[PDB]
Amino acid sequence: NTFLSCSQYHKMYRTVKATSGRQIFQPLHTLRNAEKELLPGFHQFEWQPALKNVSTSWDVGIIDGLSGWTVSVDDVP
Amino acid sequence: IMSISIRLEGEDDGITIFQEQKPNSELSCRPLCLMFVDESDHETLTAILGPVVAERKAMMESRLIISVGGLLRSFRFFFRGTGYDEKMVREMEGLEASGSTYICTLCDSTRAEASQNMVLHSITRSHDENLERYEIWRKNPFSESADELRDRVKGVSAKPFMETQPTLDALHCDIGNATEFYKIFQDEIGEVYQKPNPSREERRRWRSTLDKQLRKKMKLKPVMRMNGNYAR
Amino acid sequence: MSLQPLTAVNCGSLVQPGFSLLDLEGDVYLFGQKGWPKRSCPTGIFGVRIKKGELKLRAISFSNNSSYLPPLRCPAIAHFEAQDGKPECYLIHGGRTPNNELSSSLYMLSVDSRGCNRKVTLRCEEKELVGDVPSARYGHTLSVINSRGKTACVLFGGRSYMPPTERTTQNWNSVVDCPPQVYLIDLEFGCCTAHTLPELTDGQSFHVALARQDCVYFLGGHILSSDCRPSRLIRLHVELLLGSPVLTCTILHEGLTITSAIASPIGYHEYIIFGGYQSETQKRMECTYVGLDDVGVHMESREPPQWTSEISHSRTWFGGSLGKGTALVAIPSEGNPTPPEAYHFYQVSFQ
Ligand SMILES: [Zn+2]
Repeated sequence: NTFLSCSQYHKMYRTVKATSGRQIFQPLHTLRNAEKELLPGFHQFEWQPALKNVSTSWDVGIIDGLSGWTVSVDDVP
Repeated sequence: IMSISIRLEGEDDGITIFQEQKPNSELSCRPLCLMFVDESDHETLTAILGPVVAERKAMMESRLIISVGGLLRSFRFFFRGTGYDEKMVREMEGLEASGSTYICTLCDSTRAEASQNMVLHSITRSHDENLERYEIWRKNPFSESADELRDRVKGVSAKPFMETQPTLDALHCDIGNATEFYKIFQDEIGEVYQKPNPSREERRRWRSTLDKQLRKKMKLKPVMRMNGNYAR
Repeated sequence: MSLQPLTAVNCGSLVQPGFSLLDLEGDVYLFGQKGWPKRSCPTGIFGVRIKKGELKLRAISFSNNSSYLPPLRCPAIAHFEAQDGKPECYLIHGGRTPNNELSSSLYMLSVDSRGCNRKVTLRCEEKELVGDVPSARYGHTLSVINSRGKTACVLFGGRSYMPPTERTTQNWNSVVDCPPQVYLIDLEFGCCTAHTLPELTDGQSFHVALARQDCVYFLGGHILSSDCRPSRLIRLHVELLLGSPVLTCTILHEGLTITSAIASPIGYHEYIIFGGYQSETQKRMECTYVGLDDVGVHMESREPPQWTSEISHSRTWFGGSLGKGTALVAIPSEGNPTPPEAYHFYQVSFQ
């Protein structure tokens, strides 16, 4: 919510944990997989009928949009 | 996401479950795709949007099943393509972008005719019927000339591919009315009904005295182009 | 065999890397344009002129009884010779739509009249395809042949998007080589026929073909499935018997590793293959000359007109046959900021 960096967050966390810690914020690594609930590709589901023309794997997250464009420079780049 | 209701068990309409309380604020604007490309080059934009359009189309058909409340529950959907500025709407619905003899995305009256009558009109433009008119443009089943065919399809040249809801935008209608009143204020500061054809120098001068007036009173310096706040 | 840098006086953003050049009855007509037909010219086809290095692009128009065509991207072209009943024809099918998509439709083009001020009127006609029609594809090759003694059309090559059952969102933009079964077409009626070849076990694209005395020769032959550019030329020969159009094929030992070539007919059969790409990044610098007889292909080289370090170092390029020893090529230009006239033009000449 406030645009902090990784190193930013680690410095802040390490600091506030040093003094009066009693660790409060959470370390970086734990968030690095704690977020996986809020990203796409986590929750089970399906469709009846099944969708047309869509690979029905429900766990893929971020995908490059090119959709496997054959890199052949012969064709359109 | 805008709204969600329930149709079960039937015998009624959809009982409104939850309607969003402030969808305008970007705090609810979920991104789905980004392309380091320009708006206008149809080729690239289409060749990347393709799968998105395809699966949104296939989406109206099937119904969804999710684990929710600990239970397997079903879903149906209704999609609305509304939040597109004019240029894109007309570009993707196969219009002549943009200020050509056909203006309204809904009523197919000409430009000059839109000055004779202003209020009495029907909304007709629809996706599938635009596909029909484009098929007519292609096949040319009546062997008419350029302008006669232009009229018979009421100006549909390009094949649309992304279906869009028959509506206008809120924001940039606001900005258009704002800049229209801006121009007419620059005009009436001077004389227009008294001056048949003014010159550029007098136009910029009436602008300058309008800006000085907006600065002395209302505390408004001009900007390059009037955004939503300056419009309000 | 010398080049000349041109400059498009204006209108330098309506050309796209893939496009077609058709010289018919004098002037040259460019087909295919970036974006749908602008209202400047709802035709979608431009007349071209080359005056003192200046590149000038005029607007054209069709008849009233003519069809209006989408600006296909990289279709197949056939210059159907001037004869009865309608001389002369240009057969196009079917390219890729600027709204990214394919059209298995087939268009026939001719000229109508002039001027009245040297302006040129054109005519387009679709043809229903009674088939056995080849599904929509691109990069294929259409050619005309004249066998005992009637005129027919040979269609072969090209790839296409995924089979419709395998149309997958994340494999959507991918494209596989269309299966290698040639197609014979009568211009009238539009009865299309499929034919198999037990020697052509694989599809291919961008392979410039040539036709002469109802015999066809395929040079080039880049393929996706094997990442190969088999130089081996492919000859085939057809005899148009009613109603069994008998067909035969044969391998040639040697052709050339050319990909998406530019073919200039200079004589009746003195052809020069100009350029393309010899390898996956190595573009083809040299020129090549082919004499075309009933003896067959006869191969030689010429001098490659010295490419200015701009083009000789440019990653990619392309062009078209202005015809008669003259051709045009384009270069993707850089800039900071972009001009955005990002295409330079070299007019190249033979002799
Ligand atoms: Zn209207």
